Amino acid sequence: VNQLGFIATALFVLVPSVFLIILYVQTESQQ
Amino acid sequence: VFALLFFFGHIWHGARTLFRDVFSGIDPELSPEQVEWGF
Amino acid sequence: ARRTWLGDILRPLNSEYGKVAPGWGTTPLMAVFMGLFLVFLLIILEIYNSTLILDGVNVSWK
Amino acid sequence: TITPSLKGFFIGLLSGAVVLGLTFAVLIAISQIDKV
Amino acid sequence: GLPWYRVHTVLINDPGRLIAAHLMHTALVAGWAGSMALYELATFDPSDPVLNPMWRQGMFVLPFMARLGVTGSWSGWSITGETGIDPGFWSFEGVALAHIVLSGLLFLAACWHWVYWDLELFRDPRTGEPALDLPKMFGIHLFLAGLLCFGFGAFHLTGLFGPGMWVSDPYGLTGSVQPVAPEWGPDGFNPYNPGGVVAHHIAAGIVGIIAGLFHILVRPPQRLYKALRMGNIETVLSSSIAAVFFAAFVVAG
Amino acid sequence: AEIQFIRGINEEVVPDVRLTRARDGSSGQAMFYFDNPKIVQEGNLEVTGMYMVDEEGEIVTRDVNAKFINGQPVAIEATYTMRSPQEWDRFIRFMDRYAASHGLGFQKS
Amino acid sequence: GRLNNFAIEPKVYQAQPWTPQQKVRAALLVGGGLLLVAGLVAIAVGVS
Amino acid sequence: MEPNPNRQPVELNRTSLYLGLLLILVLALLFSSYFFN
Amino acid sequence: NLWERFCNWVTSTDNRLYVGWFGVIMIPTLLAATICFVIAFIAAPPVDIDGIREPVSGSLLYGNNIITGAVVPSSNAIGLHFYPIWEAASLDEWLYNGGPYQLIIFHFLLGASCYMGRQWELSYRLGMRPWICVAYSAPLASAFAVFLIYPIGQGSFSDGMPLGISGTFNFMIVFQAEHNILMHPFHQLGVAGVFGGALFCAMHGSLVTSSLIRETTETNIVAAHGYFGRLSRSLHFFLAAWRVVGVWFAALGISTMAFNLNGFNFNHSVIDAKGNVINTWADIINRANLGMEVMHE
Amino acid sequence: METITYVFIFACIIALFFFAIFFREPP
Amino acid sequence: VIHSITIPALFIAGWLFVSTGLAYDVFGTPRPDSYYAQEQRSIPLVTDRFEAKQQVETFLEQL
Amino acid sequence: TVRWVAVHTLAVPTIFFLGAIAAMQFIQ
Amino acid sequence: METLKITVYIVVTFFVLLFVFGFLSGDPA
Amino acid sequence: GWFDILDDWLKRDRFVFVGWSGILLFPCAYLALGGWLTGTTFVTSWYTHGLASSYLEGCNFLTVAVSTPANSMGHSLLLLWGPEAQGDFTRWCQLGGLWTFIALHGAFGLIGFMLRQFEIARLVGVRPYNAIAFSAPIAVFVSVFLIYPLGQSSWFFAPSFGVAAIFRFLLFFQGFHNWTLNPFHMMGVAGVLGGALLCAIHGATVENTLFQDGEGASTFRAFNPTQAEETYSMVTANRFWSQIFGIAFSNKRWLHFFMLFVPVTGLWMSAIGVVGLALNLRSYDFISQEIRAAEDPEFETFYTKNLLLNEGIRAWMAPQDQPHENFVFPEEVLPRGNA
Ligand code: CLA
Ligand code: CLA
Ligand code: CLA
Ligand code: CLA
Ligand SMILES: CCCCCCCCCCCCCCCC(=O)O[C@H](COC(=O)CCCCCCCCCCCC)CO[C@@H]1O[C@@H](CO)[C@H](O)[C@H](O)[C@@H]1O
Ligand SMILES: CC(C)=CCC/C(C)=C/CC/C(C)=C/CC/C(C)=C\CC/C(C)=C/CC/C(C)=C/CC/C(C)=C/CC1=CC(=O)C(C)=C(C)C1=O
Ligand SMILES: CC1=C(/C=C/C(C)=C/C=C/C(C)=C/C=C/C=C(C)/C=C/C=C(C)/C=C/C2=C(C)CCCC2(C)C)C(C)(C)CCC1
Ligand SMILES: CC1=C(/C=C/C(C)=C/C=C/C(C)=C/C=C/C=C(C)/C=C/C=C(C)/C=C/C2=C(C)CCCC2(C)C)C(C)(C)CCC1
Ligand SMILES: CCCCCCCCCCCCO[C@@H]1O[C@H](CO)[C@@H](O[C@H]2O[C@H](CO)[C@@H](O)[C@H](O)[C@H]2O)[C@H](O)[C@H]1O
Ligand SMILES: [Cl-]
Ligand SMILES: [Fe+2]
Repeated sequence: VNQLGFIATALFVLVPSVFLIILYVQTESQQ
Repeated sequence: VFALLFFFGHIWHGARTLFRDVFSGIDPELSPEQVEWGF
Repeated sequence: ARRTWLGDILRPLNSEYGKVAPGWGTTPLMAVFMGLFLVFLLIILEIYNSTLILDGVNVSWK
Repeated sequence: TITPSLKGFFIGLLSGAVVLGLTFAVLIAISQIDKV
Repeated sequence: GLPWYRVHTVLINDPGRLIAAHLMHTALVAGWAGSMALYELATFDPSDPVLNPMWRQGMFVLPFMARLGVTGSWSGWSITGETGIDPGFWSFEGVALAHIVLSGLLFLAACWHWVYWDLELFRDPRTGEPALDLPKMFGIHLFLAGLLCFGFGAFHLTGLFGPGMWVSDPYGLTGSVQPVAPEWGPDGFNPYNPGGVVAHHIAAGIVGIIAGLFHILVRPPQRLYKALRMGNIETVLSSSIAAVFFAAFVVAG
Repeated sequence: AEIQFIRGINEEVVPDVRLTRARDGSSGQAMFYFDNPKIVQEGNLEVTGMYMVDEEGEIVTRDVNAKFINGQPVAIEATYTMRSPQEWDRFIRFMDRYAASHGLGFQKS
Repeated sequence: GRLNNFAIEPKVYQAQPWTPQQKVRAALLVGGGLLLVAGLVAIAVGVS
Repeated sequence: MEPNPNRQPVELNRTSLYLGLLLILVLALLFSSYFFN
Repeated sequence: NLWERFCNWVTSTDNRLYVGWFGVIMIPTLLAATICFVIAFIAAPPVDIDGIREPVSGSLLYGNNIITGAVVPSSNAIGLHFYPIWEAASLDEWLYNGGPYQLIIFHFLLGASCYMGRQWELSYRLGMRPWICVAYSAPLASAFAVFLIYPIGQGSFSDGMPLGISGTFNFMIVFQAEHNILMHPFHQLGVAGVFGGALFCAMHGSLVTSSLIRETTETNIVAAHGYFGRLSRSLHFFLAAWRVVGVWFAALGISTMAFNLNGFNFNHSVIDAKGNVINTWADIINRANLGMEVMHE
Repeated sequence: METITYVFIFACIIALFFFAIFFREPP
Repeated sequence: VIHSITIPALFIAGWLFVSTGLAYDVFGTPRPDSYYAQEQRSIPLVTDRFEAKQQVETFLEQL
Repeated sequence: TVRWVAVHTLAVPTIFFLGAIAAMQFIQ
Repeated sequence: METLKITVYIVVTFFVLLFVFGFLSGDPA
Repeated sequence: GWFDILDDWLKRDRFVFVGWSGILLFPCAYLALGGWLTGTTFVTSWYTHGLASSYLEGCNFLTVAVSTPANSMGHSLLLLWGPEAQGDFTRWCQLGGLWTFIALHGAFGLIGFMLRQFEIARLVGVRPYNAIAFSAPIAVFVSVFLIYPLGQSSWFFAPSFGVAAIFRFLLFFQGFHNWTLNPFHMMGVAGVLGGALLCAIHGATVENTLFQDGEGASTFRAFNPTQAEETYSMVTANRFWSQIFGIAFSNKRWLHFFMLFVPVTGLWMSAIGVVGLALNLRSYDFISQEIRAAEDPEFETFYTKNLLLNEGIRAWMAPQDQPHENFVFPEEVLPRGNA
């Protein structure tokens, strides 16, 4: 049981997805 | 693991280096300020 | 462009941008030096692999 | 001194150098013959 | 218009913003080294080096500090475990704060090189295009690398100006940082001989200085300039990635 | 004074050519545009490049790609680069020998 | 649509025969480097 | 003066966004068990 | 009057997704097996695959993760029996005996057969030839052999493949210890078909990407393939037909291992004149198979 | 917390399937 | 074009390699009566590295 | 000197090895 | 259990009869 | 005179192409294939492994193998002139030196083949995506046949160049490493299976949505490096798979980059996993699952059933697959399911 193993899963989900979402909503503004 | 991945990085970059004129479409030994003639 | 002080001090080094030697130049010297480095790398590998055992060279922690 | 291992390394180096010189000498002679 | 995997390639045609990106990357590596040293300095138990050494506690950056001569911290212990010494400034904390202020200085220089990008040093005076003299650049970089190789080997590891390196017995019982003499002869190619490492940095520093002076004075031939595509920055990256994966396989071995 | 796609066979369709030159009279290629050539129709052979035979030797253009519409090849567009004036004057000589024999405009801009 | 970026290589020209200006600097390179390496083997002896 | 004329824009269309989100989500579904252990 | 509004909505190819007449069966069965799979993967009681009272806890809420979780197959007490919920005495007796596995594999096998029918259906409505249907029949026959045919031959639904990542590995290990599948040649044709299919995929991909310059659509499709190689048109039929018949072969290979005509045991091939047995590489495999076979009681 | 992370990643995968089929990018 | 100088002398060269018992001597493969020694049920696995050749030719005197 | 080696480096030990394999069936 | 039995039987006859009816009858228009 | 005549002779048109890369490829490839054929025909495995693995000892095609060297050799190169065999070809064939011969020649032949792909693409004037797709079998060969024994005890724990020896290698990685539970392995399986699935679907739909079926089939001129991609319609296939699957390609370029991308990535991730398994850094157990197995002895998943099967594979295959350890396991310590 890892307490900080859930943080790894949340940092693995969020950090590339925030990059792709910022890249998409930043390219729809002026592509 | 890093040495094995850097082997693929070497393959990709040597292929991008030597094949520049087909990867780009513009030969590197021609000057880019080219005009035209017509025929 | 900016003509800084270090741009004027370090200029002679970024001056020959495509200056090549004509012909083959020093390529046979480079080829025999690459052959010497290949024989060197071989000797070092066969010393560590212990497939070249030398007098006074005991490849272990001793 | 010269060990049996060092002498066998010399045998292997001379046979590799030979094979590498013999292949390029045969290829250079065959390329100089068929010169179109 | 660029895809996500090609956004760094805007630094291909401008030698000063490439300096800025390389300076930032180096600020990142030095900041990791200081931070890793501080995090390992926090969670360390230097109270039993017999049955609780640093390889048992997961200390990864600690041994590369202690291998070159960093024994002892400012709190008053040692890796060997004598619990009172004066190491000076160069403790584990001293080199950690040194890499922290080095990371800050390289970040400030990365910011300067990113703002003041267009200099006369990167352009040719004839054309308007940016151009770098790579066949030369390898000579000045090889002269500097051979000068620091010879300096590190002939002055650090001999102990003429420095501590030694880590030398131990065949069983790892009595081992500390002692100055070791260079081994000339066939025993220097024994990998377990520490004298071969010193003899190696003296000799390879001299050969690196000779070859750096060779490129600073001799231009490349035309045949392998057009064959190995010199003048492109990407052949340098190709062959550097080759040398660095050869080197990573050697250090894993 | 001919143009071949398959060494031995000749191209009997005159290409639309658009010569280009660098300002330093050093480099420059020539975008060819064969509009419905005979190699496009039948043949069933294999092209190994655009071969430009002459009396002073031969000029090979490996950059040869054909355009397709709905499964049917209609046009073969090739491009040849120069990168040196000693091949530029060879190409202008092979061009004068071709435009004498087939009939071409040379409408210089 | 996707763009790329490649390197603009400098023009290949052959190296001319030198002058005194560059010949004396090549001489002050070689004669500097020979006595530099001649000092370095002396430091290599003095540390061994 | 000149603002370093090189700043080309970054595109990431919606089908690239879907493919990258699928890659990150199935990589987290694969490696979550090993991160939780 | 109202039926034709439905017969026009179903059969129309102007939809987002084509719900055919095969889709009328395909949608509720593949929804029922999906919702029961998500329920029986998250929350399901332990199931005894044997006839003893030690049950296998396969679900997520009973101490598993994504790798070790499974939907456990039916009990040995049931065998080849049809087990719906009304056949059981209670709901707990149904859940304890592996009834979700039978429910999921029957609706999945019915919905995948109607997926093959829906592929053929749309193809015929679009004016296309019937090959796609055929090529999807190779993983369909492979899924029919692993959920239905091997339980028919072995005589119980406990011998079917479990619906989990670690249950697939347990199925493979237990199958090799019983049948020696690695030396069975119909399996070796499956490995050659799957390896060659990945090979031809990467090779065919690389050879096209490198020889395709521009391609556009007006929105009359145009493509300018950079032709001319160095020193009929049946590349795609070979590209489909290599991996397909390879997977077909290994599907009917495990369908013949259902009836215990299994592999190749080169048991003591080589001998010595002193009544001594000299081992080979087959005896090491048969020595390992005795490892996993004895641990499976 | 351990189970609901798996169910959350699986539910985001199903929601991505819904946004990929019906909210697809027009040519 | 036509080439029939020596095809089937190579077939007898391959037959007399095995049938006379030369391939067992050239490639070091033991004869089917010559696997074990006359008294022991042990397999002669090489246990050393630089004594391995002397280990194999030490075993081959037991036959 | 020509592609006649394809028969001298790939057919000669092939015919030799098929002779060895055909001799190998008549053992014991 | 018979309240879930005749419910499932009604749905399976309802779908296989709709599949058979719509496959044959209603091919034009 | 010196160099351009040899360069123009090598790059000349012939039956086979032999460039500058052919001098590295063809001796190494010919000697690797020939050493495998003369090892499976004649060379035994009796002094290294204790097995009979040649046609001379009466084996079939499935049970022959040019086996790995003995465990006492370590990671020695086993040269013919080296200190182990010392010129003796009989003792070099007996000590397992043919394995290191075939392995080093397969390495340099794969190097020469990918250089041949770069050379032919540098001739034809195309982008060398085939040599980028050939980076994956080279990485699989380097991670399995070279890095895995170099991280283990010696060359003995390596695939021994046979069919049944390869099946023993798969069972060894199941028993001793739990290699099916590795996530890098799972990405390798998914890359290979998705590639074969992509291969079959792509072939099925190009052969279906052809431009000319058979009725007005004007047979146009076909070139081979288009790999017959003019002959089918993109719009009909996109209209099919947007309604069947709900997702479909609209590029002939991104589809074929996807076919390049999927099994090369799959094969590269399994290379990373075998490089980790060289140091026995495997993905054997889930720790909290071991704690839940130790807490109550009536807990059983399929993973804990798989661990007992790996224990059985280990303790029953171990006295014969590793005979240099001299394992004497009595019948009482061997794992049985009725115990
Ligand atoms: C010194 C090493 C080095 C350097 C300086 C480069 C630099 C470059 N690469 Mg190469 N490459 C390398 C090694 C390197 N590469 C290695 C080891 C591989 C195999 C992994 C590759 C494989 C590769 C491919 C396949 C491509 C490049 C491309 C490029 C160019 C654009 C890069 C970019 O915009 O990414 C932008 C990257 C991102 C926005 C995010 C990447 C996120 C990664 C995947 C995960 C996070 C990494 C983590 C932050 C870093 C820690 C690194 C450390 C552990 C090593 C650029 C010239 C591209 C190209 O040629 O353009 C024309 C291209 O297509 N590279
Ligand atoms: C699959 C292997 C492979 C492939 C296909 C390539 C391909 C390429 N290389 Mg890389 N390279 C490799 C591995 C490879 N390389 C290795 C392992 C190294 C050492 C770190 C390098 C170092 C390297 C450099 C420094 C450069 C290249 C470059 C190139 C490019 C031009 C061709 C060339 O120079 O070949 C090189 C030739 C070979 C790899 C063949 C080597 C054959 C050796 C000499 C045989 C030795 C036999 C040995 C002595 C036997 C003893 C064995 C021992 C164990 C007992 C091309 C992209 C150049 C480039 O990128 O230009 C833009 C470039 O500058 N390569
Ligand atoms: C008297 C002078 C002297 C002395 C005593 C030494 C002593 C040493 N040198 Mg140094 N050297 C010198 C002068 C000297 N050198 C000079 C003048 C140069 C030229 C500038 C060098 C350049 C040099 C290099 C390039 C290397 C050394 C290395 C070494 C060490 C060898 C022992 C070892 O651990 O190798 C271990 C390393 C090997 C046995 C080399 C392995 C070669 C590989 C197998 C080639 C193929 C790699 C390729 C990527 C493929 C791998 C595939 C794989 C994944 C399966 C030792 C400290 C080696 C070292 O750094 O070790 C840490 C090393 O790699 N030296
Ligand atoms: C690349 C080659 C190299 C490397 C990695 C090392 C590594 C090391 N050296 Mg050796 N050394 C070398 C070459 C090298 N040396 C050469 C060529 C010589 C002859 C000049 C020496 C002579 C030498 C001496 C005489 C000593 C060392 C010491 C050390 C250790 C402490 C220094 C440190 O971590 O600074 C890291 C540096 C940075 C991260 C750069 C920071 C720069 C900016 C401006 C920030 C400054 C921070 C800080 C506030 C300044 C410190 C003040 C200090 C001078 C008192 C470290 C293990 C010391 C030691 O024994 O410690 C136990 C010591 O006394 N070395
Ligand atoms: C629980 C675990 C689940 C694991 C994941 C399982 C789903 C895997 C599906 C296939 C992956 C993508 C393969 C095609 C790649 C591609 O590129 O397809 C793209 C759509 O991608 C996407 O929309 C990415 C999102 C995938 C959604 C999958 C929905 C599956 C339907 C389920 C219900 C069926 C009734 C569209 O094509 C391309 O899209 C662009 C890519 O640059 C370009 O425009 C190209 O030219 C081309 O048009
Ligand atoms: C919940 C549970 C039990 C398990 C979940 C955990 C999971 C799923 C773990 C696995 C994680 C994985 C898969 C990791 C591997 C990642 C990896 C290395 C590779 C992924 C490989 C991959 C992307 C495969 C997908 C291939 C695929 C489905 C392709 C379909 C594409 C398609 C529909 C093509 C149709 C198509 C074909 C055609 O020819 C033409 C012309 C047109 C127009 C078309 O549309
Ligand atoms: C995810 C992950 C990964 C990756 C990782 C990484 C890559 C990391 C990084 C990290 C890092 C990279 C870090 C860094 C840090 C840094 C820092 C922390 C810095 C700091 C600095 C400072 C603090 C400075 C300051 C200053 C200034 C500003 C100026 C001068 C003065 C002073 C000093 C004040 C891998 C996959 C591999 C593995 C797993 C996990
Ligand atoms: C090792 C070595 C070497 C090498 C050698 C070689 C290189 C050899 C070769 C060899 C070879 C090169 C061989 C070959 C062989 C072949 C074979 C063996 C074949 C066979 C065939 C068969 C058997 C057939 C079959 C079949 C089929 C396929 C199907 C149908 C039926 C039939 C039966 C017809 C040397 C000495 C140098 C050095 C040392 C080491
Ligand atoms: C159509 C599909 C319908 C599917 C229905 C289920 C979907 C949603 C399931 C989400 C899982 C939540 O399930 C809930 O998880 C928590 C853990 O956080 C469990 O809690 C369990 O573990 C926790 C640790 O966190 C312990 O403190 C607790 O003693 C134990 O019971 C609950 O017993 C369970 O009720
Ligand atoms: Cl079991
Ligand atoms: Fe295709």
